[PDB]
Amino acid sequence: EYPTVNEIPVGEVRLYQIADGVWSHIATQSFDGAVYPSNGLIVRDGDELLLIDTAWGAKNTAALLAEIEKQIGLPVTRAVSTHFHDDRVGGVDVLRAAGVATYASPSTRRLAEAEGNEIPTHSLEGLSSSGDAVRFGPVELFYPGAAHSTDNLVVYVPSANVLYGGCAVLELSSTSAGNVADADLAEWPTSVERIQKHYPEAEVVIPGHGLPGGLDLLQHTANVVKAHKN
Ligand code: NA
Ligand code: NA
Ligand SMILES: [Zn+2]
Repeated sequence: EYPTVNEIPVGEVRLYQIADGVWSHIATQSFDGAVYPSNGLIVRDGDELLLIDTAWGAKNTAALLAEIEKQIGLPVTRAVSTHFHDDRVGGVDVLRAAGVATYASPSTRRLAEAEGNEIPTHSLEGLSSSGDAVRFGPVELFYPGAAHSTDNLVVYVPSANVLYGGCAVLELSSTSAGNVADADLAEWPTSVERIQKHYPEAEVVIPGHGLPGGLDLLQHTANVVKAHKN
């Protein structure tokens, strides 16, 4: 019953409970004439919530906050963007205006600025080298190395064994790595291997787009990217 574009009209947001205090948020995007669902994460921390990634753009992200208040009824106090592309930082201004403290690595913030995208307010230090990990409220942030982008982060929820990969992880039904304009195809399989090695106890893996599954999404991702590199 994980929602797809056939269940979410363009511009709508849904939540899906993955585990106690862990949800994905799913929003249908329209981009370059294609329509597709994008995932992010919500994690409970006491009586507050941590948000991972926006819903792409001001209107979608406002709709996300509305859906969270309806379904969960706890305030979002902090948000993290997993890389600099407009789909993951677009909407940060809505978050910030709503009182959410927004975060990203310094690399993500620089790249977003240089692109003319919205820029998270706060820097996350300690994530500049492959294998680097930092605790942030109820999650661990991990920099696996360059993959979909050079700055991409993944997020682990230790209490629930849930890994959110952002666009560095592909769904099982995927046959291509998607937009690779800012990707490092040579490094990406190695970066996935770091994730595999560091989180061998992950039970649920959530890709940037599409259906969650188990740890096999990681090996599948490496395989697709390697086959792409042809
Ligand atoms: Na969109
Ligand atoms: Na962008
Ligand atoms: Zn991207």
